[PDB]
Amino acid sequence: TASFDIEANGKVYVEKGRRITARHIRQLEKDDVKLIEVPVEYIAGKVVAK
Amino acid sequence: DQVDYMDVSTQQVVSVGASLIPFLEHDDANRALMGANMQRQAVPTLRAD
Amino acid sequence: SSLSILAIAGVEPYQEKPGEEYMNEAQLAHFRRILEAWRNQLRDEVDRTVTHMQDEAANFPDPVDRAAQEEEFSLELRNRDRERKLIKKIEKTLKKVEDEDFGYCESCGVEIGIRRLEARPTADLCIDCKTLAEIREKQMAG
Ligand SMILES: Nc1nc2c(ncn2[C@@H]2O[C@H](COP(=O)(O)OP(=O)(O)O)[C@@H](OP(=O)(O)OP(=O)(O)O)[C@H]2O)c(=O)[nH]1
Ligand SMILES: [Zn+2]
Repeated sequence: TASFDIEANGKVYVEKGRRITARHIRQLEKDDVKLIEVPVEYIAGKVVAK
Repeated sequence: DQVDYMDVSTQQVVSVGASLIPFLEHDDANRALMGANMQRQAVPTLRAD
Repeated sequence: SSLSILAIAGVEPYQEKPGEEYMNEAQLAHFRRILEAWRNQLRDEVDRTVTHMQDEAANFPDPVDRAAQEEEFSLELRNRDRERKLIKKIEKTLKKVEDEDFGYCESCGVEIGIRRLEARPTADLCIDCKTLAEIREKQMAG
């Protein structure tokens, strides 16, 4: 589930709070989406790999 | 256009003892089982026919 | 064809009208009828089954035919157990319909297709959530 608006190139791909479906994945791949903005709080949850 | 192999012959599913019973195709499995088990216990008669 | 779940009742596939809202009185009545018919049939089938089991049961002198007569009963009882498990699911679906909270996915608020509900009227989730849950299930099970 998106914890923030998943957007790129001025386009919101997934509205905040929507579950990401196969259609969402197909749209992101079709649009050559390779970089998205994230908040620091989302990464703070994560475990560093090195 | 997908079958890689095929059974060599129909008889390969069953052993020799069970293979000797005729018309296995119409017999319940349990009675086939007992048929083979008891059939192997037959005693030779005076004149085999 | 007299073999589906719409066939059990004398109902024919619905037809959502152009500007028809999703869940209206008529659709709710339709699905309630479907579920009630399904249930009552299953219960009558259980009654048949039980009468059969009560009539047949006897003491056989041969150990290789007591197994014969108790190997079809095991399958029959299996089917009956499964349908008994499904009667609780039908009851719950009748509770969602009576409460007027029927037709939407339980995971995400998206509404479940009408044709899917006519396919499996007990559907609780949308196809996507259903598939993901099925994966999680098979993985926690196997
Ligand atoms: N006759 C019949 N029974 C149904 C039907 N739909 C569901 N059931 C039974 O109801 C039980 C509950 O199913 P669920 O755990 O809710 O899984 P589900 O969401 O896919 O329906 C199942 O038992 P189960 O233990 O999961 O089945 P199984 O694992 O022994 O195969 C299933 O056998 C149906 O359409 N017809
Ligand atoms: Zn869903």
